[PDB]
Amino acid sequence: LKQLDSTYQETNQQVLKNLDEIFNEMGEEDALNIKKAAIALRGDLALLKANFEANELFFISEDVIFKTYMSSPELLLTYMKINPLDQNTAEQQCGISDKVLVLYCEGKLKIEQEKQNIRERLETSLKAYQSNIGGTASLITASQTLVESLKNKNFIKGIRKLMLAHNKVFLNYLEELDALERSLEQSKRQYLQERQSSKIIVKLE
Amino acid sequence: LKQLDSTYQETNQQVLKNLDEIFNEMGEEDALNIKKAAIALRGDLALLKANFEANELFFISEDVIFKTYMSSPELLLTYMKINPLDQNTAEQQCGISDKVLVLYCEGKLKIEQEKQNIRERLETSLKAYQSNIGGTASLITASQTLVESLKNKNFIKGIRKLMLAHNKVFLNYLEELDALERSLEQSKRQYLQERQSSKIIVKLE
Repeated sequence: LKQLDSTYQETNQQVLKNLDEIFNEMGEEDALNIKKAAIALRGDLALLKANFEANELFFISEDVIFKTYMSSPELLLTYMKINPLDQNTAEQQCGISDKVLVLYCEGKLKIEQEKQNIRERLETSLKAYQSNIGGTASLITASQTLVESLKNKNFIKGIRKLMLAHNKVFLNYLEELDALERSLEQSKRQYLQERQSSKIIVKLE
Repeated sequence: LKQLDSTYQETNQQVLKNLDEIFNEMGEEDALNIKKAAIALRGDLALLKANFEANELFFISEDVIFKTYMSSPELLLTYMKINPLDQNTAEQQCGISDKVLVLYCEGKLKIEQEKQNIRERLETSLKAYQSNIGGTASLITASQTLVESLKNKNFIKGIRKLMLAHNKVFLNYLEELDALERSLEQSKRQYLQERQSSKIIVKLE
C-alpha cells in the first residue's frame, strides 16, 4: 500500500505540473476550453486525493480495532464486559436472564454495527471515485495530448530554426563577398584613374 | 547561434532519451514497426547532427577569412601579392602587362572561388537537411505520441490500482468480521454446552 501511494502521488504531482504549463470563433472556444478543462482536472484530482486520504486515515484506526477487541471472541467479550451497549438496544434485543448470553448477544450486535460502518465507508469511497474517475481519465488524456503536442512542435522547431540560422550565415558570406567584389572593382577603377594621370604628368617633362 | 545549439542539443538528447524507453499478426507488424522507427530516427538525427557540426566547423575557419584577407580590397591585394594563383589560371585569365592589374584580376578570381566554395557547402547542407527532415519530423511526432500514450496509461493505472487496493482493504475487514462472528457463535454454542453440563452435574448432589 505504501508504494501504491508514492506512485499515485507522483502521478498526482506530475499531472498538476503539466497543467502549470499555461501562460477565430472556432479558436476562441478552444482557448477557453483548454483552461476550463485544467481547472476541471484540478478539482477532480483534489476530490480523489481527499477520498484516498480519508480511507487511509480510517484504515490506521480500523487496523488497531482488528488487532485489539475485534481480534478474537474472548477479547470481544472482555471488551463488551467493560463497554456494554446502550440499555436501549440491550433491553430490546438482548433481554436475557443469562448475563453471559447477554454479553454474547451484545458482541454480535457490535460486529453487525462495525460491518455497517465499514459498508458505509466503502460505498462513500466508491461514489466519490465513480463520480470523478471517467472525467478525470478523459482530462488526463486530453492534457497529455497537449503536453505531447507542444513538446513535439518545440523539438521540430528547434531543428528548423538552427537550419535557417545556418542558411543565413552561408548567405551572409555571399553578401560579404559581393560587397568585397564591388569594392575591389571600384579600387581598380581608381588605380586606373591614378595611373593614367601619372602617365600624362610624367610625359610632360 | 550558441543558444540555438544548446536548444537543438537538448531536443536531440531528449528525443533519444525517449527512444531509450523500450524493453495478433496485426500487432506483430506494429511491435516491429515501433523499433524499426526508433533505429530510423536514431539514423536521421545522427545525420542531421553531423551536418550541423560540419557547418559550424566551417563557420569558425571561414569567419577568420572575412576578418583577415577577405575583409578589404587592400588586405586582399596584399594577400594575393604574398599568395598568387597557379600560373595556369594567371596566364589564361590574368595575362596582363600591368602587374597591379594582374593582382586585381587574381583578387577577383579568388573571390569567385570562395563564392563557389560557399555555394557548394550550402547546397550540401541543404541536401543533407532536405533528405532527412520530413522523415525525422514524422518520426519525432510518432515517438512523442508513444511517450504520451504510455505516460497517460500509467497515470490512470496509478489511480485505478490504488482504488482497487482500497476496496480490497475494506472488503477484507468484512471478511474478518464474518470470521469473527462465526467464531463467536461457536464460542456461544460451547458455553451453552458447558453450562447445560454444569446444570446437570450440580443437580446430582
